[PDB]
Amino acid sequence: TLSAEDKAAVERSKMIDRNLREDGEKAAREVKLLLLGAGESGKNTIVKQMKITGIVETHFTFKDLHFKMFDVGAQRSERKKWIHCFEGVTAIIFCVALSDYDLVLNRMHASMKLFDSICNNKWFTDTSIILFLNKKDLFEEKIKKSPLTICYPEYAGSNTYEEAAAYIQCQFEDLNKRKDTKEIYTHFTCSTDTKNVQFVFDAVTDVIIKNNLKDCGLF
Amino acid sequence: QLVESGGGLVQPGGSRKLSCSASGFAFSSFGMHWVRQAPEKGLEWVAYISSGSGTIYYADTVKGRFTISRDDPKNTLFLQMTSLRSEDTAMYYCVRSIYYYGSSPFDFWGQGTTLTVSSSDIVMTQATSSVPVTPGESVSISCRSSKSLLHSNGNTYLYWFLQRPGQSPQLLIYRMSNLASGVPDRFSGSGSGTAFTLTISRLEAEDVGVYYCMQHLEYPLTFGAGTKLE
Amino acid sequence: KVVLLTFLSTVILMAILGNLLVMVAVCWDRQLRKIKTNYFIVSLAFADLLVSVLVMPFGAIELVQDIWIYGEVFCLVRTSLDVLLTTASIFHLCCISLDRYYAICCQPLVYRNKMTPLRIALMLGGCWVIPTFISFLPIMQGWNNIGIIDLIEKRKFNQNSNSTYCVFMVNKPYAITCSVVAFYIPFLLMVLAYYRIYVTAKEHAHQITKAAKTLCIIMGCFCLCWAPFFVTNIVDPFIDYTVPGQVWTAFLWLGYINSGLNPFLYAFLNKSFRRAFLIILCC
Amino acid sequence: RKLVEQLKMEANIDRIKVSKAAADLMAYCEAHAKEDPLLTPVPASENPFR
Amino acid sequence: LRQEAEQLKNQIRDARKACADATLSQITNNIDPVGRIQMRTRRTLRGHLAKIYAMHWGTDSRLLVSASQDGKLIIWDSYTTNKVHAIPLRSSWVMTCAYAPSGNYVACGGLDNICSIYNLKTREGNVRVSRELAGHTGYLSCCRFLDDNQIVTSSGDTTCALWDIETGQQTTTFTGHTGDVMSLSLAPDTRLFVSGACDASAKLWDVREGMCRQTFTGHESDINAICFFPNGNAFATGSDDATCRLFDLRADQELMTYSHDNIICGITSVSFSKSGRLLLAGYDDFNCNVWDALKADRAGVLAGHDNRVSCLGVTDDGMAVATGSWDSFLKIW
Ligand SMILES: NCCc1c[nH]c2ccc(O)cc12
Repeated sequence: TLSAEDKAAVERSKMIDRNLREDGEKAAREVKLLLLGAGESGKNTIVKQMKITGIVETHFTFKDLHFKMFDVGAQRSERKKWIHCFEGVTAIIFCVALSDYDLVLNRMHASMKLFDSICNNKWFTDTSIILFLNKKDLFEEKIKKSPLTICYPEYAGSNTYEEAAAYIQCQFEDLNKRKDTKEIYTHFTCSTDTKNVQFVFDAVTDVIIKNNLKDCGLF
Repeated sequence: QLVESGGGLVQPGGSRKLSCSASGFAFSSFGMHWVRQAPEKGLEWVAYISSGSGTIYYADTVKGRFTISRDDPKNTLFLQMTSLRSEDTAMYYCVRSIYYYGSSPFDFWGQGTTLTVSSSDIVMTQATSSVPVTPGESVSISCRSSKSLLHSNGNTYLYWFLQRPGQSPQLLIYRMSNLASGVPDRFSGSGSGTAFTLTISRLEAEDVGVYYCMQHLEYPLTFGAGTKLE
Repeated sequence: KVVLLTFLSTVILMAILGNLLVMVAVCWDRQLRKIKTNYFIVSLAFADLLVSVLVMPFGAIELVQDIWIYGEVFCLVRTSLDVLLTTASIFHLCCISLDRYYAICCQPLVYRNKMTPLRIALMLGGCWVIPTFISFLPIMQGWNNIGIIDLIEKRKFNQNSNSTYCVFMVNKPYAITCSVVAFYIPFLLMVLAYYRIYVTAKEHAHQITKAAKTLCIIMGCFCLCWAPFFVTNIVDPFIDYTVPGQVWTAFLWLGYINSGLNPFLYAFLNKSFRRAFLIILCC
Repeated sequence: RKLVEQLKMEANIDRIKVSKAAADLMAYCEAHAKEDPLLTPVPASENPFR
Repeated sequence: LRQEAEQLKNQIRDARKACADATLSQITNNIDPVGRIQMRTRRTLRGHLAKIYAMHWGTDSRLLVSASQDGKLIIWDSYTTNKVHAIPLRSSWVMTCAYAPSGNYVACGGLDNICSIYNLKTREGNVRVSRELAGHTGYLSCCRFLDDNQIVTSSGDTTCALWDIETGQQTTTFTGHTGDVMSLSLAPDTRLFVSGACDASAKLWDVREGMCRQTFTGHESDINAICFFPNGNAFATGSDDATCRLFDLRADQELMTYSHDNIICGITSVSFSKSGRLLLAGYDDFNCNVWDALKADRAGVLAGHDNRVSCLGVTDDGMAVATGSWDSFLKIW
């Protein structure tokens, strides 16, 4: 039979269990997002805009839903040894700069390689990806005097923005080798105060609803 | 630190409200005990309340009469007294406690509050009521109990306390082998079941006082008669 | 002819095998055991297996021997067990629909955690206790026979039949109350829940078909299985019990096949459950 | 730049024959085999886990 | 001054080949084999929600600490399955934890490069950060205590550092690894420690001298786990190649390779029994394997996990083995 001190220890353990359960209940209510992109892809711009030497955590809420983002760019270390920590993220936010198609690290090719390596990763088969095309205005300004062919040899079209950006996004989406299991929510980063977070919220709500439907077997 | 308040003269059969304020520590995680000392006798357990108010116990001599409650948000502990009797004349202590592996319960004792009214427990004995001592001499104190305090898990549930003149008791040794934090290495403790002793090496200033033994195998908590060193 | 008897036996064999496969698949696959919703399917398939091994073989005996050798008490026990298990299966379907509704519309973010043991226990215990109050308490006391005792007495030993046979005639109050409790209220609840599911799926696919097909298949199966029996049950007390016995048996069995179909609708058509099915098949 | 010095330092260290290392390793393993409760299970009384 | 390195490496290889008179398998061919070692889960510890990545045993062999992505460290009483403390971490991305030899302090860290030292014996009762060591450019990989004041750490910067807690600054910065350092192990005497990195090499370091004494190779991929023999003369390493390798410092040569044709998964944790006969390595195929360090033959399988065996530890007395997994559960065998 337990002694008085043992009974007190058991009571303390049960109180700790209750506190842990409450904290977990709080933890499950808030979405987890992973932010990725090249060094100059504009991660700072988007993270600063949405906010109404290691991992950086940003907390914000939109329409009564808790959002937190994990910025892993500062980690100049091999990815495969720590990327698995983010297996439970609801979605991955990916930033690519359109203006980098004529800047040498070919940075567009590097971004495409990173996208291929992250989206096809075995740890992210089921997680969706939200893709942001940054600096659309600069691409508008510079495309008309610099043909896209300098980056993509097999391009077949005019230099106007409306189809150049379409070809870029198509190339980004075509890299998905698991189209059946995951989807690529592409969007263009226009200067704003609410539209970016609105799109992110729409994407995350749609993704969670699809995940629930799949779990229940209806999808 | 802990400071008590709410004492004073009370007529028999009335009600008085005692309270004390905790500060400087996580009062929420710590258990609380109330211990009272008669004007010319030893310590006696009164009541106990666990963390989160999940467990409350009272001594048979105050069952029903006394009520103990907690309020974490203001870090205050409460004790309600009703229908006072002459036997209740005593000065009360607040005692701090935490229970976990390696913990040291009854570590801190409050300054105490004085209340004056107009006028199957484990028995422990300390026959050596008083001992004359000289500075620099090594002295030993003995204790005895009815029920063996050596639980099947290997822990011997006995505590040693020292009360200096005009000062609150201080935890000295807990579980018969562990010195409390801040206790000089001079003190030591050892003993088999149903028999325990405490030794002091080269006794020196501010060591004179009454040494109290306490058992914690099962409630109610019983204190000894005390051993006075002079 | 023997052709029908073998058809029954085939149905019972298929239903028992499917239910047992579902049981073993859920018990074996740890990946299924960790999901709260999967427990409901386990109870549904267990109720279906009970229907399979305690009901349809007795009906196979009834349609051939034409003599209730087991006596009056065992006929009452048979009716009570059949009603209890049927209503249990119906309630299991309804509670699965409500669980899907809750998960997909109310608290999608914290659905898994909010499934505390208490709530799932409440639902599951309801699925088995609510049927008792309609299957055993009123049937055993004979409350369904008051007001129609003459008809039951005539039918039991009609001039047309010298051999005894089981009859489960139901009176106005029991008929209406039990039918409403067992089929109509659950059917309305399922319809509303699945309509809201479809509305949510259509709305949140917007902001820029498979669920439609699944829900249509499930609801069509449920209706084709159970709707005729209950409409026949409600109408007959108003038309002086004139439906022929053959139609009654056909509808009662049409309800029976629902037990063998449920494993396909709710277990075989789930992407997670087919993994356990394949694992069991490979063994 | 500084790799050559590290290699030079590592080259000069003394090394013993693998046979001596194996013999010492086996001797140490055998000597403490009597006091390993995982190598040889202990009765329930001595085991703190019951 | 850029060509002689290969010649020196060839000389080192020749010297290492000269001492290869015999292999451990040939010498140990005559020993009594251990036999099947069946182990059963005596306790299973629950209370963690997210993945568990690290655990360590206290010197008392009764209290253990475990880290998870809940952002909380739980001090476990193995004997009674009770929880002693619940430390809320500042950053939830923890990857390593350690228990001080005196039991007064607990350390942890991960993708957040700061290493936090927690004081358990606080007069106020609640646990609080004693210090927050910083200076590593990359993520923190492993942490181990030398005493109440000195802690050795490894990170993705390809460097291992010795920290003086009292002053809160690096006392030494071990450098030389070409890849991310994955694990650390302290020798019984605390004089030396050995680190494994993604460069498929294991290096032996001197805590007081501050330079690499020896480097070992033979793995074809990243070394994810490493541990000393309790005598301090040899150490084992685990890699993604499903191969455990035993290295001796005095011989400076690889001794045995513990692998089986049916094993293709990587290795995440490695530990030794007190006598050293039993080698326990946590594989990624949902179970842990028991290897005889002297026979190289498999002796048992501790298959009781569902997601991934992430951490593994043996009590200092050898009484029980603690295995953590991404199930959020800890099992004591
Ligand atoms: N064989 C199905 C018996 C049954 C189930 N529910 C019922 C409701 C009313 C009724 O008359 C009969 C029933």
